[PDB]
Amino acid sequence: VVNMKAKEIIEFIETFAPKDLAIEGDNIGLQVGDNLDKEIKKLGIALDPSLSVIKKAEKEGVDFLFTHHPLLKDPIRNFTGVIYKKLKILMENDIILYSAHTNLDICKNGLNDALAELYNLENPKPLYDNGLGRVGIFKGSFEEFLEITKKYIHKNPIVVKSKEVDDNFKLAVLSGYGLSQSSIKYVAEKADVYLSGDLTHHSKILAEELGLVVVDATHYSTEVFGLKKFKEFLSSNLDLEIISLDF
Amino acid sequence: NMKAKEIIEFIETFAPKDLAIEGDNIGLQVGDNLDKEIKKLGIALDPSLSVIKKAEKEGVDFLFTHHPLLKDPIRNFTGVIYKKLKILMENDIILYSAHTNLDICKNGLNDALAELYNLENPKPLYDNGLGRVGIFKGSFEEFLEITKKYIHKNPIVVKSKEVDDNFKLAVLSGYGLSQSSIKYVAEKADVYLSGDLTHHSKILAEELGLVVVDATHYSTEVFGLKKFKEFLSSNLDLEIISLDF
Amino acid sequence: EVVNMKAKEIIEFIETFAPKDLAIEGDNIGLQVGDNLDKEIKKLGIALDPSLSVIKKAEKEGVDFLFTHHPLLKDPIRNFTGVIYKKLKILMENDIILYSAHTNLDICKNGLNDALAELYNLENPKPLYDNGLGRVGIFKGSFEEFLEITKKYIHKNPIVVKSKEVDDNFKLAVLSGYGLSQSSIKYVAEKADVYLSGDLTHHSKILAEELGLVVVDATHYSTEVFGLKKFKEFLSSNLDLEIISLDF
Amino acid sequence: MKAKEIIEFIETFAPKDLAIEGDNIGLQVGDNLDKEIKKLGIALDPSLSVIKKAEKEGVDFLFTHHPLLKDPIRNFTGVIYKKLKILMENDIILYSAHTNLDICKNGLNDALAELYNLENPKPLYDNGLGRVGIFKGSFEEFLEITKKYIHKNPIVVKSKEVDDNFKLAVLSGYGLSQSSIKYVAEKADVYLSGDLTHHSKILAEELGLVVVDATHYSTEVFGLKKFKEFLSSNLDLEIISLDF
Amino acid sequence: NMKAKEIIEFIETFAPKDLAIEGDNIGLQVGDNLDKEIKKLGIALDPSLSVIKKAEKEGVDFLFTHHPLLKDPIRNFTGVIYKKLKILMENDIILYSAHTNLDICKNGLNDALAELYNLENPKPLYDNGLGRVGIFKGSFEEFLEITKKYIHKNPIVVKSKEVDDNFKLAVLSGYGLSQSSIKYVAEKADVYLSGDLTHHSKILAEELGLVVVDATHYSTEVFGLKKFKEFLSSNLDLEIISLDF
Amino acid sequence: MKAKEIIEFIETFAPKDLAIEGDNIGLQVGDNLDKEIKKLGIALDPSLSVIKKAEKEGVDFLFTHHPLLKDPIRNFTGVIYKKLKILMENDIILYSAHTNLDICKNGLNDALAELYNLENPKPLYDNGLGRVGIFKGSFEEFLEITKKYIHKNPIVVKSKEVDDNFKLAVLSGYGLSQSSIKYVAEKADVYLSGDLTHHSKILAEELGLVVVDATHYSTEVFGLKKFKEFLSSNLDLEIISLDF
Ligand SMILES: [Fe+2]
Ligand SMILES: [Fe+2]
Ligand SMILES: [Fe+2]
Ligand SMILES: [Fe+2]
Ligand SMILES: [Fe+2]
Ligand SMILES: [Fe+2]
Ligand SMILES: [Fe+2]
Ligand SMILES: [Fe+2]
Ligand SMILES: [Fe+2]
Ligand SMILES: [Fe+2]
Ligand SMILES: [Fe+2]
Ligand SMILES: [Fe+2]
Repeated sequence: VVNMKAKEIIEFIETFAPKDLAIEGDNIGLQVGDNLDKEIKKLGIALDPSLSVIKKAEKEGVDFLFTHHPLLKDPIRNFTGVIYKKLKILMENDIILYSAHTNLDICKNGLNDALAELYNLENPKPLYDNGLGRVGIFKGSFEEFLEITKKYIHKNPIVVKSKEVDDNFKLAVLSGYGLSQSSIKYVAEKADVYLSGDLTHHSKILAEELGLVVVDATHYSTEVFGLKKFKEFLSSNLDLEIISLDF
Repeated sequence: NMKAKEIIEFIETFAPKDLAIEGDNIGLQVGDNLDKEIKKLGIALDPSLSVIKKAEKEGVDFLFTHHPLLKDPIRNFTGVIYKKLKILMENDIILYSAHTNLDICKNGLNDALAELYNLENPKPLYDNGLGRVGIFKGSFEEFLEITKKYIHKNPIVVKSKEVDDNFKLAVLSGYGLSQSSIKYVAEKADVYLSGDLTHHSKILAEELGLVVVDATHYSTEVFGLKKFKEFLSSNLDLEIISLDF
Repeated sequence: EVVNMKAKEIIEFIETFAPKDLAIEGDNIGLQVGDNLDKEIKKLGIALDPSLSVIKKAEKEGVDFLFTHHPLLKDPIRNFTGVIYKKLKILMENDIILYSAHTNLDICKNGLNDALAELYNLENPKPLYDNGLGRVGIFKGSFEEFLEITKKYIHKNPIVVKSKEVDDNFKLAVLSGYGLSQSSIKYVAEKADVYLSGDLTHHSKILAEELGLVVVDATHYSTEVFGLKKFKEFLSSNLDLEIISLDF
Repeated sequence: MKAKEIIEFIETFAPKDLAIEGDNIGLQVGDNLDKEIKKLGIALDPSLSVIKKAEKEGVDFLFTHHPLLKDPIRNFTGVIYKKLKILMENDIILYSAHTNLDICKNGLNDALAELYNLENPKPLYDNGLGRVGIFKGSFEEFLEITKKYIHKNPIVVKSKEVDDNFKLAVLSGYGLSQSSIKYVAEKADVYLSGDLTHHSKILAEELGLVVVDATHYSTEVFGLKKFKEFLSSNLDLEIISLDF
Repeated sequence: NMKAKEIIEFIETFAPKDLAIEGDNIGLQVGDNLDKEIKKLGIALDPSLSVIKKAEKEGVDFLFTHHPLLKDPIRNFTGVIYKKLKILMENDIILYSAHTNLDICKNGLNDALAELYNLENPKPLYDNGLGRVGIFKGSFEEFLEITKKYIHKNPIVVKSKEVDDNFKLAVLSGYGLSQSSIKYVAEKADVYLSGDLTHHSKILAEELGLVVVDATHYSTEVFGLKKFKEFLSSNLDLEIISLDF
Repeated sequence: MKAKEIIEFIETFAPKDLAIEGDNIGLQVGDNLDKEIKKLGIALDPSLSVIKKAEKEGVDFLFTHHPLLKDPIRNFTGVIYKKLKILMENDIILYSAHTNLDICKNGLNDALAELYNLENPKPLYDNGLGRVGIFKGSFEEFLEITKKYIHKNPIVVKSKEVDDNFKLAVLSGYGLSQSSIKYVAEKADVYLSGDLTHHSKILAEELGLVVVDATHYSTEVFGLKKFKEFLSSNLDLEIISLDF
């Protein structure tokens, strides 16, 4: 166990998930920070750079805060309320905030590959062109798929049973939010079952009409699974204390 | 009997089309002759394929839905939209929608929720006219039981903070739980009741200390829709059924 | 010798002649109205326009596959009333498939523009635009031998904007349908002496006069129907299938 | 009289605020508006031949209905070079009243409305274009008036039979776009305008709207002649027409 | 013994935020609690790094700047903006801005210039209400003498034409010498007083025969800012200093 | 020589494809390019007085660095009227090589780079504007070269102390925008350009970038004079300068 500098953590992460992989206009990289020669005693991993995560980072003496989601998607020019409180804590404690978003989704053994491997997808391919998600054939019954889901991801997934599903069906997976109306239409042409998160009403109705079976294992869980794999990957390779904050 | 235009004038008297949010696809969805004579009106939340199939089966002549058939325009007619239009057209079933104009109007879907909780001194939540906000004269757990009894028995409760009696309560029928809505409503109420909660919105409400209650998109509208159906039945000499509720 | 075909077989044959990739950007080609393409087809109807009367005539003649050059809609819609209601009703209750080959039929080999280029026997023909619309080449003859061919085979009374005297062996551009927009006039003025197309309007006439471009309006309809008949003769020769024309 | 005084007279008759948004009305080409004007020319189009003819007739003030340019430019070659050259070396002022002349009272559309003696006339569009009203007569008395005063051989799209005392809409110039056909079909039995094209013809047939194309040129020149005679009556000034 | 609400309310009384040009980033720039108690107010033209550093050294808790901290929004916090927010946040210094609303308001930055030259019948130069234009009751050389004495000792003068006495003078505090501004003002005045002249604007002014006087962006605003500072000091029981002037 | 031959020579030296964006380069005003040329005039700006001077000196081919118009127009009044009238009545060709003259080799930026003899010079931006390199010397010999050859009273924003053998970036014309300051601050210690404004000054101070404003005019005229000497050396043609 040893102290690392900020650059060295960043180059290691960017080796695993190159910034080249992020879809256009994704706010990846350094979120908050100035000096990358800052010395790091404690790396914190989180899904969200939420207020309570940042408070907890300060309480636990985190020096480098890694989050999957960027601090801001839409840019701002006034600093009040919640964003004031978050930046104040990060700045007063001089805590570095860094994010790997879609580049962590897409890269090999990333969040989507983690799901694809979990379901042991036969000859998996990118679901989208950019290329988010994985699609392939699940060599098993629908109910062995659900049991794997319940065991490793979320024990109470929402199932939109739009049609009967035969063994050896085509399965698409997308970590996080993949259940938009436009996504449903697209995936309906490519798979029998769609595993993702953040189901809403209109998407549910749409999936039923198209006969696409949708499984909502929550936005949180479908990502945290991969994040745990990512956290174990860092711990094995870096001589550095690493904790998780919101999982 | 009664003609289709006569059904439309009644609805548009209650919920004028001008009340609708800009570019909301309200009004006649599918139909040609409005002097068509109507013996059986059907009410639905969604103009879904199964709703439309069920309408044909039940001999519905006028299909009223809260949601429009299409939000985004199209120029090809294949797959699901082909089947839906084929059924409606071959049977000459009129499809008509009152969307946000039904949300906003007096005694509409939001007012229905506002009355249920008996909100003291109610006001529109947004300026365009969506949602209601007011004081709930009671404890948080009397609010929750009313929710469980009349709306949805298993609402997701994001308990961002302790809630004292006589708190500010905002209600929005349908989809009111976007990130933009959370930020806006956090400044106007202590508790926000709506539908279609997603992760980022949940996190955001927690940061802002807004208590959010997701009683589902479906249920928070169907409540008002049932009231609307009873209103139509009281005033129109016409067989009226509900299709997806 | 006369036989029923499935819709997909007809579509694949047409797309062999006029591949869908040949169509210019955002052109609404392909399946307009229909669902099941294993539908069996006894009667193919060809039309220029998917007009209300064309569709009525298709239903009256028991057409099962309706091919039109123009798409049903250029601009998308989200309400279905009036005329579009009547057209979709007829097509759907009768399960008539509506399918379109638009600019891909204009551009392809032996397509609508090639038909014109071939008619006028254009020496060393080239595409008029880069996307692939129109043909331009040398007309090996006088201007009035050009006019007589036009009057005999395309339209008996074409509008001629005589912007200048035209010498023999002139450059002739052809564009089936609507090629007489102001931007088109300016562009073609740099590439040809005479421009044969359809749908002339006032400002375009004035503009052609200023540039000295001779414009011949043989109508939108006729400059396309000529090629469409060739296309219909092509289908009739290759498919054992009853094929009629509806608006020509 | 000076150019500004002529301009002020025209803008009294057709105020510039009446023009639909982004219509390129007003001074097209010119510098000194205190210049004194000895010969005014009226034209439909500021075409090359119109401008050449203006210089030949010694016109110093050229009024056109259509603006010189709709689309702005930043290079000066070819035809636009020649037109600006002729106007500038001879100090000929080019001025346009476009849709404001269409919309204004006794303007181009009103001229048509008065010609057909439309009973209880109203503007066809909300912005101010076109007139619609009832024609107190048969369809063929409408045609006879058209053939006598506007165009001897108008294209008639007879989409349906027309009863006496029908609703007649008029729009001088180009009113036969697809969007216009759809809109006017809800307001009239017969539509008189110009510049018919194929798809618009088909659309009118489907909707049962009877369309009469008396050409873009003729439906405007009629009003322009009225406008020219109006100027001649009020201004002590030599006034000629150039393309009509 | 004054809190932030009261200072902000006072400023917005003088220069209402509604007077600001559309999408002008006025108001609270950096801050959270406005019940914070304020004993030392700092006034600055620019919220620059050195201004903010100087604010910390002088123990300023409320920092007022004419220019907003950011015009273009950002979503990353590194480099210079990191340093600035860090200083403001750990010291809990409130940053608040009155920009174009201070330019336009009565007795604001533009009116300050108009009074200085004693413009007869002054009127707003633009429709949004930036700048003042009126007649200068004097010669051009009395105008320059007032300029050199009170604004800037050596202003750039683009003498595009001779200027007669009792000429029309337009003034705009800050940056008013854009090419479009030159075209517009050329039609309304003989002489244009502003700041931040660039080449193309100089050339354009010469062609149009508009005499332009560049008394710098800095000086034409600081003049009004000094009036504003003295106004605050007269009305507020509070230590008030200037930072970059 | 014919006009096309001159254009062809210039475009050999500064190819039009080198220009950034839809930069309004090339033929500004003119029609016949088989015109034979009696006097070529070179100017920085196609200003009214430059054009007046061109007509006075009997220039028939007017070359300017800046285009006549950046934004397109559809009305021809006031100043643009006066400029076009003079050019058209005298049949004077107006032609511009703008950013293609900035970017090309031995162009305006290379001229500055050579003046300061930048060791190992490179393009400042990716499109190819400006040059950056090492100035083998102290800051005050950089200033002494600036005051003697470019402008006697340059504005110096001394954001920090400058060591010998520092990185110097040059951009002829307007390179002192806020976005440019931010970009260059990461690539150089000293930035030599023109058209400094307040916000850019403040920004340079925060970033520690030393900015030297030797005016928009002078930083380009330096290169333009070299370009004029090049044309004079290669073309048998009377060549004068108009605004420098
Ligand atoms: Fe996510
Ligand atoms: Fe993700
Ligand atoms: Fe809804
Ligand atoms: Fe709703
Ligand atoms: Fe066509
Ligand atoms: Fe075509
Ligand atoms: Fe017209
Ligand atoms: Fe007109
Ligand atoms: Fe300013
Ligand atoms: Fe200002
Ligand atoms: Fe330059
Ligand atoms: Fe320049």
